[PDB]
Amino acid sequence: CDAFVGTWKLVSSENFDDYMKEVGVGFATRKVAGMAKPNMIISVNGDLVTIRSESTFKNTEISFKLGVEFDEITADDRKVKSIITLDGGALVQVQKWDGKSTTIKRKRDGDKLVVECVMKGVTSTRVYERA
Amino acid sequence: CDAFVGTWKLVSSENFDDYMKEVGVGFATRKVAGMAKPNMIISVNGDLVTIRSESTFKNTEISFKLGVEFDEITADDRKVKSIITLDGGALVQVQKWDGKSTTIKRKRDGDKLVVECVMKGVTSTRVYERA
Ligand SMILES: CCCCCCCCCCCCCCCC(=O)O
Ligand SMILES: CCCCCCCCCCCCCCCC(=O)O
Repeated sequence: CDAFVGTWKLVSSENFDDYMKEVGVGFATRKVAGMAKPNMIISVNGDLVTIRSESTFKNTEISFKLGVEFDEITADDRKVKSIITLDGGALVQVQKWDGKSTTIKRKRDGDKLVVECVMKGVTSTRVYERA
Repeated sequence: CDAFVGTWKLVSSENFDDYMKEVGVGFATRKVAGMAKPNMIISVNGDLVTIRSESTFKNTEISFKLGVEFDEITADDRKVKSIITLDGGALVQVQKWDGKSTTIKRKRDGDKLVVECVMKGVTSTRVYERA
C-alpha cells in the first residue's frame, strides 16, 4: 500500500452527515464530526498497516494486517469487527456490529486519496490531498 | 396576520436536513426538499388564513382558522393534526402524529420572515425575504 503512505488533509466532503445519520450517529457527534477537518496518516511497518485520523477533538488509530479481522472502536464509539483487504489497488474495509455492516473504501484518484463510505445505499465521498 | 401576507422566497436554511432526519423523513425526500427553494404565499380571507408553499416538485396548501385543530398532509406525506395560534405576533404551529409533535414558528424579523422548526431539541431556521 505504498501509494497510500503519507499525511493527507481533507479537501471536500459529500453526504457525510447523511452517512452518519444512517450509521446511527447522534446529532451532537455529527455536528462535531462535520466541523472537523481531520488529517489522515497512513504508514506501513512490516505487514502492519496503520491508519491514523487526527482532529482537534478526536484522534483515532487502527493498526492491522490486511485480511485479519480485528476489533475497532470508531470515532462515534461503536465497537466493531473490521476486516481490511487490498483489492484492485484499493483498501476495502468492512465494519460489522450488531447485525449491521458498512463498507469504507480508500482509493487513489489522480493525486488525491478518495474515501467512500456506504451504509444501506447512502454513499458519502470525502476527498483528501497530500499535506 | 397582516404582517405575514405576501409572497416570500427562501434566502437561507440552517439545519433543515437534521430537522427532517429527526422528523423521520426518508433520504430521497430529504434530498429533493433540500434542492427546493420554495416560495411561501400567505393570504387571509375573513378568519381563514392560507399558507401555500410552492416548489417545482411539490406544492402544499393549508387553510385554517387560528385556534381550530385541523387535518394536514405534510410535504413528506405525514397525516398530522395541526393547530396554529397567534402568539406575540408570531404564528405558532404544532403538528401531532403518532404520539409525536413538532413546533413550527413563523415570525417577522426586520423585513424578513423567519421559520423555526423544532423536533426533539433539533432546531432548523429558514429565512425568507419578500419576492
Ligand atoms: C467527539 C466526536 C469526534 C468525531 C466523531 C465522528 C463520528 C463519525 C465517525 C465515522 C467514522 C467513519 C467515517 C470515516 C471518514 C473518513 O475516513 O474520513
Ligand atoms: C417530493 C418531496 C417534496 C418536498 C418534501 C419535503 C419533506 C419535508 C417537509 C417538512 C415540512 C415542514 C418544514 C417546512 C419548512 C418551511 O416552512 O420552509
